[PDB]
Amino acid sequence: LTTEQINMTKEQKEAQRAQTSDTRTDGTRVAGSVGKQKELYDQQITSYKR
Amino acid sequence: ATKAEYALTKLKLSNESVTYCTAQYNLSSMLPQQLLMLKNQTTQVAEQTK
Repeated sequence: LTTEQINMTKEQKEAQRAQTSDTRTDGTRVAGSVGKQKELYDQQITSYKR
Repeated sequence: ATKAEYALTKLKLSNESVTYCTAQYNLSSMLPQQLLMLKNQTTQVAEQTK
């Protein structure tokens, strides 16, 4: 169980890393759930301007 | 009274034999299992450090 929780804590850490920086630790883009929220925010800004 | 002390010493023999048997069982079958438990505990300590 302790080894499994070791594995889970890294995922929690990266999921909370996504709140400040775009890149995800090793150097990949955030691409799930959060990425769609950021895309929605960009689209909302453009729609406001239009 | 000296007649009775003889029987007391014989019963003490009878108890001494069981003391020997219990010590032998403890040496042969209980200690290695405790050693295995301690070996299992050290690795758990390492996992907690991780």
